[PDB]
Amino acid sequence: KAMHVAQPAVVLASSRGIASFVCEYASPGKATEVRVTVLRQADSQVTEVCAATYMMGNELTFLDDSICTGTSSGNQVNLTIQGLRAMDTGLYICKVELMYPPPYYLGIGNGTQIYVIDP
Amino acid sequence: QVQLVESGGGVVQPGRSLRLSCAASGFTFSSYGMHWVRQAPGKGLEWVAVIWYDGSNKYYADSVKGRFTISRDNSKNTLYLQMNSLRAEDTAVYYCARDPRGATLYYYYYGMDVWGQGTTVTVSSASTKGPSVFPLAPSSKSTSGGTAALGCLVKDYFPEPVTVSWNSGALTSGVHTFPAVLQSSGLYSLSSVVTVPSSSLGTQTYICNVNHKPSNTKVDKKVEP
Amino acid sequence: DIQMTQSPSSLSASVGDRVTITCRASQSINSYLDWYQQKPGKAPKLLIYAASSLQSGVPSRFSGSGSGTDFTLTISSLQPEDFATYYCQQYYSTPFTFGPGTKVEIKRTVAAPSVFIFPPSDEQLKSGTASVVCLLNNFYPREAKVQWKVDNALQSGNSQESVTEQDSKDSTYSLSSTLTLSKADYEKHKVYACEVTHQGLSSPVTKSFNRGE
Repeated sequence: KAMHVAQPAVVLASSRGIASFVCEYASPGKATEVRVTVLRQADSQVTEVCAATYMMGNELTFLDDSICTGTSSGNQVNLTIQGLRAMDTGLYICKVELMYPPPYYLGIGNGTQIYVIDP
Repeated sequence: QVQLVESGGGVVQPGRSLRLSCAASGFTFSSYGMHWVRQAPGKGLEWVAVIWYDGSNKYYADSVKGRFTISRDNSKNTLYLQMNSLRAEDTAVYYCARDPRGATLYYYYYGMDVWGQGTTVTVSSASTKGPSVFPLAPSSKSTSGGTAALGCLVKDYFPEPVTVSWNSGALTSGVHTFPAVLQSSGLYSLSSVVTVPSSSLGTQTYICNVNHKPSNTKVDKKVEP
Repeated sequence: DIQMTQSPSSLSASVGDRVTITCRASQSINSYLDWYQQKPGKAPKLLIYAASSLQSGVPSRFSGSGSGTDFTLTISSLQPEDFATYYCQQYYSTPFTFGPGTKVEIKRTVAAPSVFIFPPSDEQLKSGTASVVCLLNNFYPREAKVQWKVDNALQSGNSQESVTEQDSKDSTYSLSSTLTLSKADYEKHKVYACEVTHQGLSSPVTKSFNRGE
């Protein structure tokens, strides 16, 4: 089967505006370069929340004052997003792309609905 | 009024090189992935290459790997395709097309939503040649139930295209102008036919108007019994 | 690479028909599939993306479904503007391969061709070459066989065919076949015949002429 990217269906941000979720994926070959992108979908519009490239055998790292922080044990990432406000409520999609060596592969996550309230 | 305009196409000798350009206007070019796709005469679509919005990554069809290079200059709203070591089988219309790649409207919106008009690349050693225009005379063996067939054979020209009209455009119904064929000589040939009332021969004059612009060639041929 | 296949190669339909065509990938591509429409002389147009989402401005009679390896495009009620060729394309993994396309053409009753033959003109003959042209006019369906015979000998490797796009007024096709010979070869023989096979004919029809008669 094709690359599969899975993430929880719903996450609630803490009262401090911090939300965490795992993005885990089943990869085809041995890519040496992987792009991980977090997109927010709402209101027929999409924006990039954060993105990072990882290479070698390193942990996905977001650089530098990003609102996103990550880990990674193999082909998965625990993402943490800070500074969220009520207006940031929406669908957060993890996109994973195998970039190098070719061929390219695309993996789009099912999406995590993040709910945020202003304390 | 999104626009993609290709240029650079033409005749090129086998083994040689060509650069195609695709100029964009009416949208944020630097936000879109761009592709080249080609289509050989009478054949289906074949994907050639893609380049990321910021030029950071590119991928290629296995048939062009090692010979073609895709690039872009976002400061000039322009996409390029450098084609080296060209072969007869690279003959095709080349299209450029944009792709939002999930960066607008929806995160899953991937697809070539706007295409250029195409530019034609003809890989051949042939030299420019105007056509010979021969009559296809109506007769006993081209008449049927009060209708007669007649036409013009437009033979041995290069490159494409030629255009054909009958009686300076006055005669249009019953006209069939066929797609050119490429002969083993490397020159093109086609025919144009029209069926007319068998009555009309000898009283109505029929003339095929043939035009080959790359030759600067204009021909009128009266076709008679 | 990922091989995309499409069925059928061609289908004949009428206005108002529900039409469904299929696309298959040689390995799973999840839902990462586009459908395109193309008409002769024109650039392709995106119809469907992510297997089932409708491109803006595309009529709602168009729908798509599938995920994994098998996909369908459906037109709930075929309209005159929908007669075209349809291509699928995967974008899961590079190269981003197209299917071979499915042509949707207009259905009509079977019509045998009107068959005409044209000897070479004397003008062409004066420069050393002879073209014989056989015309198959206004027939349906498109499939036809044209065999050249010279003094009853089957010809091979010296003829080429051309076929028009389906006519929009009467839904027919026409076909031209051209036999090319040296002048010397043309004069060494007498009887030039075009033999035609087609669904509309109960047995092959021969149109012929005798050189110099």
